Amino acid sequence: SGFRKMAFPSGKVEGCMVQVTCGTTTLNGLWLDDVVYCPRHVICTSEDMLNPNYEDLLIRKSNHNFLVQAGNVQLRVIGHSMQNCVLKLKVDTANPKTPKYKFVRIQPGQTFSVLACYNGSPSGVYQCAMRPNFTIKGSFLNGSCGSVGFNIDYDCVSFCYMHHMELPTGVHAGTDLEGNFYGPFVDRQTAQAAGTDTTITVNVLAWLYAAVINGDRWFLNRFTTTLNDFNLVAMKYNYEPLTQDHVDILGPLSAQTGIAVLDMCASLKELLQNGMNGRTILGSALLEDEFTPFDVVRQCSGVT
Amino acid sequence: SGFRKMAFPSGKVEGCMVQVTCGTTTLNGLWLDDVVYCPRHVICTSEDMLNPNYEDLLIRKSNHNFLVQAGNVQLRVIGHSMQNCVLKLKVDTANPKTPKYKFVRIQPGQTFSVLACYNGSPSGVYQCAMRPNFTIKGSFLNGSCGSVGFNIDYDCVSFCYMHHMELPTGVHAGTDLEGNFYGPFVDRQTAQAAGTDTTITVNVLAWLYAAVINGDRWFLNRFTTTLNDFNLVAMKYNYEPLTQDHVDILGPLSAQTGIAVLDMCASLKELLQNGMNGRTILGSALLEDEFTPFDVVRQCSGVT
Ligand SMILES: CC(C)N(C)c1ncnc2c1cnn2C
Ligand SMILES: CC(C)N(C)c1ncnc2c1cnn2C
Ligand SMILES: CC(C)N(C)c1ncnc2c1cnn2C
Ligand SMILES: CC(C)N(C)c1ncnc2c1cnn2C
Repeated sequence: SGFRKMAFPSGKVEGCMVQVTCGTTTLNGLWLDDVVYCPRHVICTSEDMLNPNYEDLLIRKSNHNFLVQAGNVQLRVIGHSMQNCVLKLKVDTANPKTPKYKFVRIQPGQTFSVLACYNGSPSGVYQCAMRPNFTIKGSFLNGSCGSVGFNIDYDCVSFCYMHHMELPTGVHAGTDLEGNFYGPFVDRQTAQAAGTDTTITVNVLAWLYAAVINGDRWFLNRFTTTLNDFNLVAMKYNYEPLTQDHVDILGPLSAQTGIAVLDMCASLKELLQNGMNGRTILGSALLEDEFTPFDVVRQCSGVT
Repeated sequence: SGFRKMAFPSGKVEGCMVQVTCGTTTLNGLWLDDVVYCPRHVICTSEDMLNPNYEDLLIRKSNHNFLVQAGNVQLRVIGHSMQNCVLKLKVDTANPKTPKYKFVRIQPGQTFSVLACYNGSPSGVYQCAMRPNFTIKGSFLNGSCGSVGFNIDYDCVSFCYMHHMELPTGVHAGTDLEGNFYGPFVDRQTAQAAGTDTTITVNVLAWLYAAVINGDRWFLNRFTTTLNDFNLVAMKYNYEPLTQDHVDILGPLSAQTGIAVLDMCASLKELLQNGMNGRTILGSALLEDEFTPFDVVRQCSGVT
């Protein structure tokens, strides 16, 4: 029993983190096989970031200008290329700790673990969600760029995020491992404002199922609702619309608990309308939306 | 910017987890040098746990009855002994991945990372605090016993917790790595109820400093207080008394922010008396107490 915001064990990813330095800029790279992946803004000064021409800046860079260090050992860079907003530095040594891996582009509402790193060295691990406005709410200081987000399926690491940018409102933007930003963000120090940070309704419902499984039940009520009625209330509270696809995904939790998805939606509707009245659910005073239904099943079943 | 509930990177600990089986009971062990540490209740049936005589039960166990598996490889048990509530299984192979390590007994209010494991295999990592009633609020299913809690100082792992027990109220009890329970708990399936789960005041204050550093400032007010006045209010709200030692520990955060510790205590006093009025601090609707002052400085400074 108990339900915690849980990250994947980080060891497989710790074995991939390296330091990348270009001139005066140091950040993190991801070493998989004989390629190191890092934000292309490693080539920029803070001055450059106001209006960078990355193709032009990259002409002035040679393989020997990219200093790649794996622990206290230097890697030899034998090639470099820009793909979207990442650089791929080809090194002469395959990472001997390369796990089975995939690159995946996740959807808003999907969760992942972040291994926050500085100078190629892991500092901490935490659990994030891709927000509906394609920001993440991370913990990233100067030097954390190139830190990655991932999921693990048994022994395969699915890398889904690389950290690039903090917006002026202190939320974070980054790319998949093909270098494509999530959402509309760019690697330039400019006016970029995030849209509405809506609540991931299907994840809240999953977490309410987790609450019932773990004995927090006070919010269960005598009501039901319909998707259309629920969505009228969701929309008023800046919740994502619930779809039949979401209902289908919640089916296993519904089955485990015997609480129909639409009955849980009616519980959630009352919590939105009435608030918590000073009560807590799984140690939270707000409705938690960074657990997916898969997360809840995984954690409630003890998957390794 | 941003402030997250962050665990230590788990890799050094992942390299120490093994499976221990005795008869029909499987749980986790910690393999350091040529010793595997596990809960002594591995030797119990669920029936045994009602009123176990561990010395008597252990007489019926030989080295060959303890099955220790490290990944898919069996370890040879060449000795076993009981120390308090843990078994030490001596194996014929030193763990080649043994990190620098220490065993430490932590104080209530100290935080640590837990690597939740099943069948010797890591499932997730999360951040815990030793509660003032010497329980922890973890996420532990059947099979998670022997999962460990730790801190890391650069390259040295300080192991502070091993999971033994869930109480009927769904909170958790365990031991240090010398096998001594935190608090009054015992490894028997009996009436054990936790005392008051008071709030760790010094940690709340640290987190309010983290909030100011990260731009959440709405709760700062025009007031100050004294330790004695603050403590009259703390006591009413089941907060731990704040001591001058706590004030001294908060000095670096006070210096960084320019907010006197007693001024932050007056902010906290108003939050206790007035509530959050539907507002949030660092994405929380309650006052978070599982960050120590050291945690806040570490995360705000990017220590690896
Ligand atoms: C970085 C993105 C484009 N990649 C490759 C992917 N994104 C989403 N689903 C995927 C892949 C690859 N396979 N599958 C099933
Ligand atoms: C209650 C019905 C009529 N409403 C408005 C909606 N229901 C489901 N998905 C929706 C909406 C609006 N946008 N999207 C994507
Ligand atoms: C398991 C407990 C008794 N151990 C050994 C410790 N507990 C607290 N502080 C400690 C140690 C060892 N050194 N230091 C400074
Ligand atoms: C305001 C004063 C008189 N009170 C009661 C206290 N102040 C500091 N530490 C305390 C207490 C009570 N217990 N403990 C450990």
